[PDB]
Amino acid sequence: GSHMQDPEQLKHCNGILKELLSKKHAAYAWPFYKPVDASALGLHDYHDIIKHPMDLSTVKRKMENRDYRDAQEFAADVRLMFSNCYKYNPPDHDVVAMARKLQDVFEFRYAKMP
Amino acid sequence: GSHMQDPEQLKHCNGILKELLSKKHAAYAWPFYKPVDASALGLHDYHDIIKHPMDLSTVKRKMENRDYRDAQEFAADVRLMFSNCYKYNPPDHDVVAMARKLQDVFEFRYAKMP
Ligand SMILES: Cn1c(=O)c2[nH]cnc2n(C)c1=O
Ligand SMILES: Cn1c(=O)c2[nH]cnc2n(C)c1=O
Ligand SMILES: Cn1c(=O)c2[nH]cnc2n(C)c1=O
Ligand SMILES: Cn1c(=O)c2[nH]cnc2n(C)c1=O
Repeated sequence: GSHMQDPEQLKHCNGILKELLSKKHAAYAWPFYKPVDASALGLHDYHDIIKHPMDLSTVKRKMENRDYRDAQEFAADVRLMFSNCYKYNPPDHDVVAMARKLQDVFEFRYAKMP
Repeated sequence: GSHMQDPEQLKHCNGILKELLSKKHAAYAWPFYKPVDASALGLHDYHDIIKHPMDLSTVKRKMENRDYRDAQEFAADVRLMFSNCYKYNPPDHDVVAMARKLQDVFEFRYAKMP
């Protein structure tokens, strides 16, 4: 059920999303900008292992289209994106190191929800 | 709607929970074992800042009582527990360092969901 706080909480989510896409974090956010192109990257098992792909451009489209009804729905998609990275790649992969840094940005600001 | 995979996914969640409570992680998991006793700790603003407290003993009770209907519901509570820590405490607090380590244990194993 919609709560009167949902629009303002979704604005905070949109602010987080803008930050995740901003130049400040680009050195470690770039793998998450667009859907994994598994074939182009030679990751021919990606879609067998990752049944629910997610990336920031998809989160952005869903925000713009008002798909997310509350902050929790938005956060679940962002976390799914990171979990897919942790599931698919070995834990010492540089993309995992980047995911952990970007997820720290996300989690600490999401925790500051007004 | 319940899916036939939900019992086995909740068993994986229960395994994660058991690991989070195990001696292997006790050096950094202990702050999360029981509800924050705000008055006893002198944290007299805790319940003004944290509107939804969560801790591992509460997650355990909810698992034992079949409160969680799927893995996503379980994960949201575990993540709420960590987010409360990130919200309430300064980011250099030792309890935050412990939360980040325990959350890494959680996220990497949750990502290995069968
Ligand atoms: C360093 N780096 C890369 O190595 C890379 N590869 C693809 N986009 C990239 N971007 C945006 C980037 O900043
Ligand atoms: C998200 N992601 C991955 O998980 C990954 N694994 C290997 N290359 C990868 N690339 C380029 C990527 O963007
Ligand atoms: C080190 N340490 C502590 O400092 C502590 N304080 C309360 N429980 C505690 N436990 C279980 C612990 O291991
Ligand atoms: C979870 N948590 C906290 O967030 C915290 N902040 C200060 N002491 C704290 N303690 C003992 C604690 O258990």
